[PDB]
Amino acid sequence: MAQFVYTMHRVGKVVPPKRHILKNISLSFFPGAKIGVLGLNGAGKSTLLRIMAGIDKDIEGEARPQPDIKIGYLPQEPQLNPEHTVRESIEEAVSEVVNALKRLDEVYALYADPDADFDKLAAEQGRLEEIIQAHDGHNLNVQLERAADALRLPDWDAKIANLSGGERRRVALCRLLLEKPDMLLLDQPTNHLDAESVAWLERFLHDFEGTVVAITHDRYFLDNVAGWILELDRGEGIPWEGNYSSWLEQKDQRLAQEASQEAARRKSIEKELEWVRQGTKGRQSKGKARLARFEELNSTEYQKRNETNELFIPPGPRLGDKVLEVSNLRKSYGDRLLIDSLSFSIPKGAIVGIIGPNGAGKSTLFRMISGQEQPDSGTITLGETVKLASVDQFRDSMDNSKTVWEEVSGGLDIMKIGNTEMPSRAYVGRFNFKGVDQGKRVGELSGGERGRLHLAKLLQVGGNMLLLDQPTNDLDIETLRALENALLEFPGCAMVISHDRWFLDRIATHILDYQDEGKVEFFEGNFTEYEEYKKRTLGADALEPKRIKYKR
Amino acid sequence: KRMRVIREKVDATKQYDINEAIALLKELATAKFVESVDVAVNLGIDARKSDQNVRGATVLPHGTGRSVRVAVFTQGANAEAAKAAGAELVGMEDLADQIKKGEMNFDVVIASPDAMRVVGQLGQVLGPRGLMPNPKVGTVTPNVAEAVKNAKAGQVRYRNDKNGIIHTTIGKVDFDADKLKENLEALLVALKKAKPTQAKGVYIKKVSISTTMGAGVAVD
Amino acid sequence: GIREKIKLVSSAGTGHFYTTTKNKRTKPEKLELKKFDPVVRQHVIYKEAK
RNA sequence: UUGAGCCUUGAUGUGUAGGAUAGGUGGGAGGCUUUGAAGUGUGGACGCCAGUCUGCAUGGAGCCGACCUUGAAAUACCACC
Ligand SMILES: Nc1ncnc2c1ncn2[C@@H]1O[C@H](COP(=O)(O)OP(=O)(O)OP(=O)(O)O)[C@@H](O)[C@H]1O
Ligand SMILES: Nc1ncnc2c1ncn2[C@@H]1O[C@H](COP(=O)(O)OP(=O)(O)OP(=O)(O)O)[C@@H](O)[C@H]1O
Ligand code: NA
Ligand code: NA
Repeated sequence: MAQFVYTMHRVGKVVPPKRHILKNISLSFFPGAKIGVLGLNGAGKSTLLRIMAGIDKDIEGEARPQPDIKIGYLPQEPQLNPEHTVRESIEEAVSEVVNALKRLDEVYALYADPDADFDKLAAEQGRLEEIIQAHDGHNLNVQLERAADALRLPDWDAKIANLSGGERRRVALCRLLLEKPDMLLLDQPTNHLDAESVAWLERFLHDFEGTVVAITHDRYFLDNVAGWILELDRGEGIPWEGNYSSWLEQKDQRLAQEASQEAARRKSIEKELEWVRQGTKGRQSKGKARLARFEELNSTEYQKRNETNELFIPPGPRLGDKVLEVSNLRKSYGDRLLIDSLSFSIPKGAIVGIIGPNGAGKSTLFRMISGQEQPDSGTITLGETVKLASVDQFRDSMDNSKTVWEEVSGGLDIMKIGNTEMPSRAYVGRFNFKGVDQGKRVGELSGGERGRLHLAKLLQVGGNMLLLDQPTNDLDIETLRALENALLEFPGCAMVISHDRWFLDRIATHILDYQDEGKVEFFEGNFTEYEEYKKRTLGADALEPKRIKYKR
Repeated sequence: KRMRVIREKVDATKQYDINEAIALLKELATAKFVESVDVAVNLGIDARKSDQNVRGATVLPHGTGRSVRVAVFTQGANAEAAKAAGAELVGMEDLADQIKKGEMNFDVVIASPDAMRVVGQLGQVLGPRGLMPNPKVGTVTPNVAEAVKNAKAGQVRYRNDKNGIIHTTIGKVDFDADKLKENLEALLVALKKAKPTQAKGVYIKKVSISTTMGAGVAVD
Repeated sequence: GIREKIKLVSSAGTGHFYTTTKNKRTKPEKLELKKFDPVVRQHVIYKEAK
């Protein structure tokens, strides 16, 4: 509290044209502080974290850490090379000690042979001693084993490309945490993680010693890990002390006050306009000073914007009473099997929430359902009146080299969505992408806008069978409620995979819960009465965690 | 009991000098043991930085008071030299693995000037315990018979802690205080010669003089 | 005026730079061209910077 | 009545396996208690809940080292924490 671990004095940032993502930000973070970073999508939280981590440099103002603290930055989406396995990916982050052991082999060669035995070896071994002493050195195997067991990492020899999403994010988290930092900046740490891993992560962060700055959209995780909240409304960060519940009321009151002040400013502007339009009435003044003071009163106002509250899911073709029936489904990859002895039939106008632990067959189910894999048993019969639209976890297919118009529309001013046709500009603007925004490069974009454009790109086939694979990844709560509304008037059928119990509680009509040993429970109803069914077939047990450690 | 007595007997809130309490420490012969010396050294220096780690050896006129055993686990004639000049046991390169697995104990590190078919276990077997002969510290040298000085000088491994703490023996208290002085000067000389380039504040912070069950009086 | 001024630093290690403009909206990529460096009298690749 | 220090003094630190809450190298072997037990009650804080730490009592004395079945070893003062 006496000193600070990071400081920023009047840090501004300008994007193309003239928009101030950040301006006049003067904040200092003390050691032992945990800070949440709330705000709308597009506010600039990721930009601020990049500036804090040092990758972003072209700014205005001062930004400074203390002169030796170790910084660990986790971005919006990590980049991994698919060729590596888990062991190779981890050894890429602990390469230096492995290199030191290889140099031990080299030195043992030079010392077993009388050439270069002492003349060019003693001064060279300074680093060889230093790396092994500073790090764990020969303790690397056991420390890595303990870390993998504590994170529940996948097997050491699994290909990254064949790894799932949650496992991929866990591998990225391990690579981050091996290089023990003191400053810890995380951009949506709980993105593809399940409840168990989220609980472990929040407990670890609460028990942490250094300082943490986390971009969050989960109120519960924020309230369980953070001490205070940065806001970043529009170029202005508002450090608020307290919890989420009070900050919500503070934000609503602030918005109401700004609305009132804007209305008063409009009143004054129109009154002074009605004065300006008057005459002179003789050889009198008309008041050049008043004229200048009126012209100064056009300081412009930034509309809150983003604030998505409506989404467009196009209508599909008329759907019959045989939608999807699977009978005796079975799948395995080698010895480990995902699904076995699974069967169900889906009626009309249903939303099916699919839940389970990380890496359990949820995405493989969709790959089967839409012609991409092959079950070990078979008999996944679709209907004859079914048109399928799919949305997957990773936004990798599209290229980061096209504007939003050229990507979604394909360069055509008319867009025939299913049956009818709509102008491409209007269709893309229905997803909160106005005329100015329709020129932005996809690589020059935010995470939430990336997800929105993914949805708008793949929902244009007009089919009445939605297969959504975690579409609530990096969407703010306003767009989340927009999707919650838009998913209820859509007359077709939807199957949504999501780890957000609160999101699925609103819209789920059927449940697909995964369990151990390849059990895929099918239940009819929402979570509220699913809990009652469980309490009818009740089993009581509360010993959930282990919560061990990372290192000794 | 007498531990509670020495609690009040030592008042380390007050600063002494380099030899102001040697008599008061010799007054701690009441404890039933041979009461070896385990002086502790703390400096003003960072130790997390990788480059500032210190490792080496030194000598003292009276010896450490312990029998340093540096077995000749080498090839050639270093084992023969040690067998008459201070070799705990002779181990050929075709038997070093067995000689380590069975009885690898030794007061000092192993000896291998040129017969170095393996550094030892490749996995901290020969380097984890600190048995790797590092010429940069002083373990390696071109003198075959010079390894006798390892047992004839009480050369000590300059182990480094995560907070730069050095614990070393000074020729157990059987040697008089006027003999402890000529070891104190030597250890300070070696400590200055082991100074890192990156320094700040005061180059030495605090030294604690004590015995095994004794109390740590400040040096200042 | 939507184009902002940018400078093409010299990668030859010397301090020398040209100055041009670039629409950071349509082209967010980093420019690089082989231009002339009078300090070294050789053609070296210049990369953009603030 | 309180905050921030700053010196001490205690108290704490539970991956898989081994005796089992099992921090960094000591220096090293036995110190320790009987100034009254290993145990049985007895109030508190922690807990990952098996326990250690402790006020506590008519009563009251051998526990741990010693042997490593481990990546690391035996809650054995003081260590500059
Ligand atoms: N070259 C650019 N042209 C236009 N806008 C840009 C450009 N570069 C960045 N931006 C804007 O910067 C804003 C900051 O987004 P950023 O990636 O920092 O994440 P964010 O606003 O915190 O949200 P999230 O990561 O949750 O989506 C984005 O809304 C984006 O539109
Ligand atoms: N082609 C493949 N080869 C080998 N293993 C595979 C292959 N496809 C999938 N797997 C394995 O099956 C699982 C696939 O992940 P899955 O789609 O079940 O994700 P999930 O963990 O259920 O969900 P989430 O996407 O939310 O992380 C992983 O365990 C992965 O190792
Ligand atoms: Na980011
Ligand atoms: Na998946």
